[PDB]
Amino acid sequence: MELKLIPIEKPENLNVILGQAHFIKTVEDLHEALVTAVPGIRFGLAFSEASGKRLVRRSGTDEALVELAVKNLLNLACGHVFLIVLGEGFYPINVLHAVKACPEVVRIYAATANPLKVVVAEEGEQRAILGVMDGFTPLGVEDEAEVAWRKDLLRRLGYKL
Amino acid sequence: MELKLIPIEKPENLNVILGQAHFIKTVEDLHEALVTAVPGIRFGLAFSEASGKRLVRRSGTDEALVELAVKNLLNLACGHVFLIVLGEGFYPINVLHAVKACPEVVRIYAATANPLKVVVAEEGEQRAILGVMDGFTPLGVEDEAEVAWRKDLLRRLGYKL
Amino acid sequence: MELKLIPIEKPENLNVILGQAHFIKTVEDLHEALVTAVPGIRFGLAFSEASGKRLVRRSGTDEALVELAVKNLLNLACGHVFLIVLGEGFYPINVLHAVKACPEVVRIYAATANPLKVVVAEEGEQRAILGVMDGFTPLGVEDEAEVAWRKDLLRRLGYKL
Amino acid sequence: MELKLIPIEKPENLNVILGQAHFIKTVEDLHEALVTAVPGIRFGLAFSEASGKRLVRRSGTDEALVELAVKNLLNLACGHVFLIVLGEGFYPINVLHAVKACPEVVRIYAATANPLKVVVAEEGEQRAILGVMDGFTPLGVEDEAEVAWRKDLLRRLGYKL
Amino acid sequence: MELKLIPIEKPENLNVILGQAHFIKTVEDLHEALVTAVPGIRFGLAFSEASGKRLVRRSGTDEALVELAVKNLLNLACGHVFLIVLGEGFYPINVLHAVKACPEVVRIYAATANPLKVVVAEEGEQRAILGVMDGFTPLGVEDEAEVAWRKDLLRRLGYKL
Amino acid sequence: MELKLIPIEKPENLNVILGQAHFIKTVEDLHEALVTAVPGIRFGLAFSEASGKRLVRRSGTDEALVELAVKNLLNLACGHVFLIVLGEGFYPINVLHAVKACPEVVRIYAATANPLKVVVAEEGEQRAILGVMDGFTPLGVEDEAEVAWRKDLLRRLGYKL
Repeated sequence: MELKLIPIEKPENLNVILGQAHFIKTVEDLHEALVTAVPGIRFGLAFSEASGKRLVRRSGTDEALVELAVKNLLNLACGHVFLIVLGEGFYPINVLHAVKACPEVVRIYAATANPLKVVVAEEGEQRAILGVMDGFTPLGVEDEAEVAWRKDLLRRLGYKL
Repeated sequence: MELKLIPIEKPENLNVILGQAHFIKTVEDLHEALVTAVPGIRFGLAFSEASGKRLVRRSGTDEALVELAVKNLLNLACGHVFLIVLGEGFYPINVLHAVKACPEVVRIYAATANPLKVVVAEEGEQRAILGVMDGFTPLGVEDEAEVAWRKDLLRRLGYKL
Repeated sequence: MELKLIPIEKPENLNVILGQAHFIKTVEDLHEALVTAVPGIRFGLAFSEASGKRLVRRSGTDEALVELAVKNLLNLACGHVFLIVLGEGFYPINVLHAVKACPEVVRIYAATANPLKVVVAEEGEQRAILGVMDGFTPLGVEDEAEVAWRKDLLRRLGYKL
Repeated sequence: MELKLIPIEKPENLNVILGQAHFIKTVEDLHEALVTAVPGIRFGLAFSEASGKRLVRRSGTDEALVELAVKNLLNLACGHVFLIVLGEGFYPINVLHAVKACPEVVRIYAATANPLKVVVAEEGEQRAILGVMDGFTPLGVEDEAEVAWRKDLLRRLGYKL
Repeated sequence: MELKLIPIEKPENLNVILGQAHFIKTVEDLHEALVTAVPGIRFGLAFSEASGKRLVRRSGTDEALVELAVKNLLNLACGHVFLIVLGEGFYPINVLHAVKACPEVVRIYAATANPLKVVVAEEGEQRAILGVMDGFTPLGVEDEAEVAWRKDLLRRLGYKL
Repeated sequence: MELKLIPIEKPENLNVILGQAHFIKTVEDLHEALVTAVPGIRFGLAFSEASGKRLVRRSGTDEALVELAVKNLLNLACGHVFLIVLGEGFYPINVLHAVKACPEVVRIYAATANPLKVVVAEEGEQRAILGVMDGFTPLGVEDEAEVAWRKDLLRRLGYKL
């Protein structure tokens, strides 16, 4: 067995959702969950079939995003992993409810717009995702000014009243 | 600390759901969640108590399946992990909702019928599940003909109209 | 890349919930989810901002609980990880529903009162949580007397009728 | 405006789920939710399109059940109401989660195997479901022997341990 | 058929949750859901069995509250209705998630601390809950000072930051 | 007591969600749930406070939509009812998950883009919503050609593959 670190290649600030699913119906169900959750949502979805034909499956509403999802899943090469790439202006908070609720979804490793690397283990014709390096290590702790800043930020973004 | 690879023993046609929980009530709650979700469901369930007597706990509607869940948990030897072995014809899409919603369940590592191996870390009398190798690596990417084939499959199975 | 084992410090009787989220709104949303779930709940919450100023963000009801959450999270030093430390008498089964449903929450690594150690991977200015050592390995399998004990236990605690 | 009482007819041992939804996608979504929840489930589903051509829509896995669902819905004649008739051995507790979570479902009026009558208000070419007469009025309050009886029943059925 | 207006008897300091369920397991499941949601919760639960012996079923952690729940159900006399009376300091927001998710629960008519009256329709030995008069009619529309106050109130109570 | 029929004012290109909630936190919680669910969502929200100041509370991202929601609630005058008016292009299927999950939300009466009327009961200074006339009665049942039509429609719309 060997460990590897695989960076996810994507434009800066682009949001992705990396998870684990099962059953071929994962593709149609997640595509449907996403378009039902947000009108006009632009995304790309890829799912790594882990048996039978063992083909990476894809679906989406934006070819640029579908390409990113597929190419990255080919690099990861992990059975049953899925990757959703969201277009600009679309966020994981808008759709995580639908991903979590999908009957084929088992778990979600990460949802983020930060640079990310995936820790994987490999043995024979199998690979496992061990974790995700999401963004960077902390540089300190917020002071009163920073506490006021994040509270105020959410109000200006329209997320808090 | 040492890293180990533990294969999960199970008949190829059976599905297993491996996860993390806490509190002894995990056993009765999951058993109840399963029988409430699917009528006549056959399964075996085991939970690894991580303190006190530190005993593997089990419950089920099929003795052979219960034994299989317990045997695998003894090999995994990870505190607070649980394993459900579903009988033939019962699938994770039928019950993941109930497992996800169980108050004691923290997360699910895998739900699958594919060959499964678990990466674990060990230190002293403690073990951690780091990830799972679920099925195999991708052999390629589907083309439109294959997309048509998987759509056809779901309609023939009655999952899509 | 290097693997490390990080122990969690806290009184024996306190429960902690360790997970992965994203977006700064994680703090207010989780704080609100907790106080909405249980009246008079006491806790400390910390979230590791993984971009920008990269500051650990915190919120809570008692200074001692907040210190525990922040102190441990700083030791873990993993982007987008969050840690909730529950005060005496408040349990994960009481609030996991609200944590799982939080739109910023991606997954939960562990919920426990047992001694806990976290397996992490580090590369440059990034770290990833690979897994958790929750409590200890199993010493055996429950027999009939122990099955009876755990069933009776739940009735005496008032969790089962 | 006038009030009417509409009986819902079905085989004594079968369960019906009567609710309110919207959007034509209600039919395929509920059919899929049902077959995904329970393997081999037999049911009949009907939905009353409230605008456009105003046609009762239907789908299912059993002709007799689909016919029953449509006939009952035609008698109800209420825009956006849906009715599911479950085959023998399939219960609302097995599928309510999926009906509740369906994006088109607004609410559920009843889920029962009891004699059922629906109170409706009518005005012009519009009708509203005001409530349901589900079974009969109480004849008294259980004493402890009856408590013991209902507890024993659930243990005999395998719903409680 | 006749319409009746039935006032709910409840101390001004208590909250109630009135809903519709089915199957005898409603009693143990809802009691379990409440005690799992909030530690030390005080409540009374009653459920109107609508077939068989047709007995009001009861369970709870406070005898006075259980009796009040039963008294109200005897007055309402509606098949399959359930009533939870919450003790002082325990609120519906703390437990509605568990009530909504209970597999036997079909819907919830009301959750409130306000004076409540139930509109019912009666025909033979059957009754239907048509709606609830929850509190009083509006006296106007909030101005900016009132918006500011309702926001400040939630911050002083600790529900918002 | 008297029954009344109250029409809901709603331009044809808009959708509404009418429901029942409780507690003043309903306003901020629902507004937050909506903006977290869909980016840039345009809506108006009104809530009929049924205690204390008894004011129709208002919040939203579009002044005209907010005013429409408020106007309708002044006409309905039912304690604890809430109304969300969605701007053109935003649909109930996009947000019902968030409304259902809101801790203050008890139930949803209707979600629709069709003409709506509300049946209400009035006694003293209280009113109860008894039901909703959502759209119209059925004109018939779909035949095979119409089934084919509704299936085709969803594929053209991109909701089904």
